[PDB]
Amino acid sequence: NSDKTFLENNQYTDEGVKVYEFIFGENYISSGGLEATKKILSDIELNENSKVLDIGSGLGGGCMYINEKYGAHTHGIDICSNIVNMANERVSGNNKIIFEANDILTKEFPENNFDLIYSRDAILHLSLENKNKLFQKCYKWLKPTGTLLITDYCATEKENWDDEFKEYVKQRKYTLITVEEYADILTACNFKNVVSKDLSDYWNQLLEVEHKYLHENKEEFLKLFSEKKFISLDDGWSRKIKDSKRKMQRWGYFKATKN
Ligand SMILES: C[S@@+](CC[C@H](N)C(=O)[O-])C[C@H]1O[C@@H](n2cnc3c(N)ncnc32)[C@H](O)[C@@H]1O
Repeated sequence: NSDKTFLENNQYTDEGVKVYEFIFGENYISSGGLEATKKILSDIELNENSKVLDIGSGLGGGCMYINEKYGAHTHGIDICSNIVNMANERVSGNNKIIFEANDILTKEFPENNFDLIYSRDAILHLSLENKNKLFQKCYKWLKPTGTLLITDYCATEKENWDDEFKEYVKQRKYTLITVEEYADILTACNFKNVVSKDLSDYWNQLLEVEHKYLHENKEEFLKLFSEKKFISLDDGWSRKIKDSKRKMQRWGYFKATKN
C-alpha cells in the first residue's frame, strides 16, 4: 500500500536525482529551479514566526529559499528516504529547517498549524482518491489565516491523450488531471478564494531554458553520467516542450485560503 519502493528504485534513485539536479539547478528537482521559485513566491508574505509545510520537499531548495527570504520555520516531508538524506546533507546549523522522510498521506500534524502549505510538482504522484484525501488534510492543517500554494503537473482531458503521452504517464505512474478538475477538488474541500492559473506558456519557457542549458553543457553532463542518460533527458524535455506548447501536458498553479 505504498509507492515508496517504486519511487526510490526507479525515478528517484540517487543518480536519477542527480541528473534532475543537473538540469533544474542546485538543490532543485523540479521545474524552473531557483528562478521559478522566486516568481511563485513573489506575492507571498511570511515572517520569522511563520510555520510552513513543504509537501514533497525533494533536495530542499524550496525550504532553503523560504527560510532565507522570510526567516520562517520550514518543515519538508518527502517519501523518498535517499532524497531526504541528501537534503539533510545540504543544510547545517539551522534549527528552523526540518526534512523528514514520510508518506504525506500517513503523516499527522496538528489542526490549524501552518501559515503556508506549499507543494511543487509532487502531487502528480498521488491517485485521484489520494489527491482529495491530501487536500482534506491540508485544509485541516492550515491555520484559519493560512494559505495553500501549489504547482503541479496537469494535462488535457484523458480522452485526448496521444500514444506517447499515455506511455509517459503510465511508465511514471502519474495521475494527471486537468487544471480545472484540480481547482474543483480544492473547492470541494472547502478552500476559499481558489485561484488557478494555467501556466503552461511559462512552463514552456522554463523548459526551453533548461533544454538550452543541457545542450550547452553536454560535455560536462557526459563527465558525470552517460550518453544514454543524456539522450533520455534530452528526448524527455523535447516532448515536454512539444506537449506544453499544444497544452496536452499543462502546468497548473493553485492558491487558496482556509477562510
Ligand atoms: C518534483 S519532485 C521534488 C520536488 C521539489 N518540491 C522540488 O521542487 O525540487 C517530487 C517529490 O515528491 C515526493 N513524493 C511523492 N509521493 C510522496 C508522498 N506520498 N509523500 C511525500 N512525498 C512524496 C517524491 O519523493 C519527490 O521527491
